[PDB]
Amino acid sequence: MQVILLDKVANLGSLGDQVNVKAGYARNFLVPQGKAVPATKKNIEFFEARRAELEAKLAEVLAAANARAEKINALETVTIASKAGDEGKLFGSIGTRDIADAVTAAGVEVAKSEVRLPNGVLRTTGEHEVSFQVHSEVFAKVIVNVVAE
Amino acid sequence: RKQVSDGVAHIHASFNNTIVTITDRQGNALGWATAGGSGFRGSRKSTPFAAQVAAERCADAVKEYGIKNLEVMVKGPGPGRESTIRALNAAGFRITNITDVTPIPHNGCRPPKKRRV
Amino acid sequence: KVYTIDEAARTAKFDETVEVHAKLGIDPRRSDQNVRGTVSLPHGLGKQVRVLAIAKGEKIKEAEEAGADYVGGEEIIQKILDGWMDFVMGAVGSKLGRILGPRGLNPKAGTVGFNIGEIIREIKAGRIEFRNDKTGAIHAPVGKASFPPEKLADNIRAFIRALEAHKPEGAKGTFLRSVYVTTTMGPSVR
Amino acid sequence: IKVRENEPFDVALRRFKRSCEKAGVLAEVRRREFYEKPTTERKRAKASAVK
Amino acid sequence: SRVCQVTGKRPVTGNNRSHALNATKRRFLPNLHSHRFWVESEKRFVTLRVSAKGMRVIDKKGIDTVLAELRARGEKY
RNA sequence: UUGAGCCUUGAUGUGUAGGAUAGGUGGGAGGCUUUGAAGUGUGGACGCCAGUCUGCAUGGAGCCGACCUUGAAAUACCACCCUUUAAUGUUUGAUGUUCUAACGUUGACCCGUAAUCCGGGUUGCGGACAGUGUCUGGUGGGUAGUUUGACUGGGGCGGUC
RNA sequence: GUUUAUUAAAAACACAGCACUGUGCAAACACGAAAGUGGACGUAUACGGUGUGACGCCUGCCCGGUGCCGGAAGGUUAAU
Ligand SMILES: [Mg+2]
Ligand SMILES: [Mg+2]
Ligand SMILES: [Mg+2]
Ligand SMILES: [Mg+2]
Ligand SMILES: [Mg+2]
Ligand SMILES: [Mg+2]
Ligand SMILES: [Mg+2]
Ligand SMILES: [Mg+2]
Repeated sequence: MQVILLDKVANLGSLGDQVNVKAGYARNFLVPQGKAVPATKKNIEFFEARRAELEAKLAEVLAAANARAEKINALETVTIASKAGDEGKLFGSIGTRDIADAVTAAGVEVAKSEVRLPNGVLRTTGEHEVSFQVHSEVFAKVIVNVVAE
Repeated sequence: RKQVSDGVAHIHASFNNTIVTITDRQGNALGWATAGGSGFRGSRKSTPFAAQVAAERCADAVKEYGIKNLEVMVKGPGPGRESTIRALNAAGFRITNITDVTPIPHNGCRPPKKRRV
Repeated sequence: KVYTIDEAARTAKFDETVEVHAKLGIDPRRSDQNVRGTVSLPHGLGKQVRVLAIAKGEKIKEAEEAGADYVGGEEIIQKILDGWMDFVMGAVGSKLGRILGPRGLNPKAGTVGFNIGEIIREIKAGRIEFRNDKTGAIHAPVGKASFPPEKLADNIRAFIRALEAHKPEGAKGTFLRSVYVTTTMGPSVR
Repeated sequence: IKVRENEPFDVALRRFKRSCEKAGVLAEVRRREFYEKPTTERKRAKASAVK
Repeated sequence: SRVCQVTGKRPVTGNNRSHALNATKRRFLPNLHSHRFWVESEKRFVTLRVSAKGMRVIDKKGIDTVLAELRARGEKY
């Protein structure tokens, strides 16, 4: 038969292709342990609706889990009111829920665990930098400036 | 194909004919030759000569794994029992250690009868 | 390629040394290996011969200019008969055989002509172009082909030299053209 | 039976073979059984070997 | 009795025509085989005595529609 | 990955007048190898142990052709390759190796069940074999239906048609 | 011992014994389109088929033919 697959399936499958398999394999193994299904045409278009949706649509929505950072370099500077000891060296210090909570709390809304201040993370005043995370490949840089007020 | 260099030349010398077999240490047959195989039949093959010329042929057949030094195991009576080890020394051979392996029952099987000739 | 990459000879000095060595069927029954008369090959090629025909004492002043360089004489029928290192070709027809001037005892040279009115006729071109190719051992067609002077222009033989496919034996598959020599080797298909 | 015979000499040097096997116990076993007739045979190996 | 529960195929009679055209009444049995089928919609194996053609029908219509026919004519399975 | 179709990358031959182990005819009066050779020395090796070959190598700078014979002349070079072999393939089955999940279980167990049937379940053992359907070659007096002539000084034999 | 109830009681059949030969058990084999069942609640010191016929002394030669058994390379050879 033809049959269209479900899971990845070894030396033939893919995850949602239209392979062609010996019926002995389809009945008796694949379809029963629902790893595939009869290509009843009714189905093959059940799959064409499933060829437009999740893919074409929700990847220009991860073009929004990405263009969040088109507003990461268009400000590129938050200040933290953290002072300085005996020579312009932070009396404060700012981490991730300091650089995600002092990022969210404006027009820059990020998820608190989306702010990589590799440690410096942090131990002095003035300008620093950080690695802001929204996508797996597209993060983005800013500039942070712990203001000694 | 394959290679050795350290070997063993087995010989089966027996009144009617003598047979040379050349194998490695772990006796896995590298090359053989027989007194009949060469020519001579009848008396002919049952001769030290005919055994020399088998001992020889055998070299041009086991030189095909470039053997250098090899022990010698001598079984049975009859010619070719020593004339073979001569044609071997010469053939182009370091000839390591010689041993005689002719079997000797502590009197077991009744041997054949007769030979009212 | 679809025909041949006639650009298949890019060192000897003059790669004309090419041959027509095609394939034919088998002898499962009754068939033979023959060639017609001087197969010319639709291509000037560029071959000036020394064609040897057996005319007489009149065909020496016009039976020698027509793609050749001479003709055997009347005194030299057996007065050229005293050596093996001394001596196309020919043998006139109608009612004339030539075993008294080519017979018993290892060379082939049949095609010359047969005219009862001329030695060089008003329209008779086609002799001195290409050789023969009868029976051999495992097939036939051996001879010559194009040259180092053409391009795909000596592939005039490709459509009227490979097209010499006359009835194949029976249990066979005659069809495969090949040539070349003095550089590499090969052939396309049929 | 066995000969090492290390370095210098391509001579066989196996005269040990004429010290036991070979036509020894091998001409012996080669043929006619015997059975009691060796008795007679060895009664000449001593009817001689007396002098 | 040698019947395919899908198609109804059962033995039919006919002839064995020899080379001399002698007819001898024979039968043609169907290619029956009892076979266990996974019904997903029943978390259960339903085994049908089926002809090979039978199977091919089940592979196309689908065991649910097919059992659904048996059910619809009290052919209990 | 074994026995067959077949196709690129290569071998190869003691009939006489003879420098000498001529496959049949064909291109043929100069290619080439310093992209580093003739044969000395051992390597795989076909074997009529008569001789051939080269990846490699020690090598290190020319050999020859119509020459005079022979029904057929160049190991000068090239190939369509026959005497018959040999090295990958292509897939394809094929012999093959497992697997388990169809299928067998006339092992064990559980439930319906106070049941040597049957069904379902669990397990163990097999396993795409076995078995069965259709088709098909062989075998098949086991069964079956028949045939096995007429003339004839009765019939049969013989003979005849 | 058996047998032709009703023209044959026998030298015929059986018989212990013997030999071949099949059968590893879901046995061969047999009754059964089949399920099921005999064989057997047995298991090769068993079970089936075949012949011979206590016992004593013995049972030679022949494998061309016909049967059967084994064989795998060739040849021939079905559906496909
Ligand atoms: Mg009958
Ligand atoms: Mg009558
Ligand atoms: Mg009585
Ligand atoms: Mg009575
Ligand atoms: Mg009476
Ligand atoms: Mg019995
Ligand atoms: Mg009797
Ligand atoms: Mg007898």
